[PDB]
Amino acid sequence: TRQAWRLYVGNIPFGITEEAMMDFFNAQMRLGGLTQAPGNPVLAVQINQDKNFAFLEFRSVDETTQAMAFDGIIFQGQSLKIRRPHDYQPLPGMSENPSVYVPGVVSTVVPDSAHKLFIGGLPNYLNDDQVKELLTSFGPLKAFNLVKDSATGLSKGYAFCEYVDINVTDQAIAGLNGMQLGDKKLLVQRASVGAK
Ligand code: NA
Ligand code: NA
Repeated sequence: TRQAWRLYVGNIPFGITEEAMMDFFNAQMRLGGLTQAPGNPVLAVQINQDKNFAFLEFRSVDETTQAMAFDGIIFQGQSLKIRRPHDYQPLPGMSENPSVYVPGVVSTVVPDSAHKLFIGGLPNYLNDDQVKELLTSFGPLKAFNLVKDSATGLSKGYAFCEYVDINVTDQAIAGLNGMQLGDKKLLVQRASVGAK
């Protein structure tokens, strides 16, 4: 099954070409020490421009798995969402999880948990990178996602995150909750408090 050689990439920059995406991933894999031989690990990229996602095709199962470590990497201001194809199943005795860490890359997977934060009231002109930088001021992030409209790509003005250090959570709340920005006022609280 070809699905062990392919990844979904969501939240791609508008107007990006398949070649630009391929060059980005091939370079990052090499610069990060993930590539396992001479030559390019990514063989092809198929972009769905209207739906805002791509699929990457890799030359090996192992390099496909390692590339999962790039989930959340910023590309032209956007956090790339890297995921397995929905019809992927690991073969027995194979780990589906990457074994290398990429410095500075913050996962987009923010599970509901004790210290998961909601940040509402963000100006909609801030991209994923700038909201991430706002939050990183308080301490390193374990995970982060800025919510966007799936049809237009515009920020919906709220995000979720998890700090590496659970104790930074209350520091970010103290520094950001109630902050006024024009007509908006930030609400920063554990996401469990106001989850619908
Ligand atoms: Na879309
Ligand atoms: Na988007």
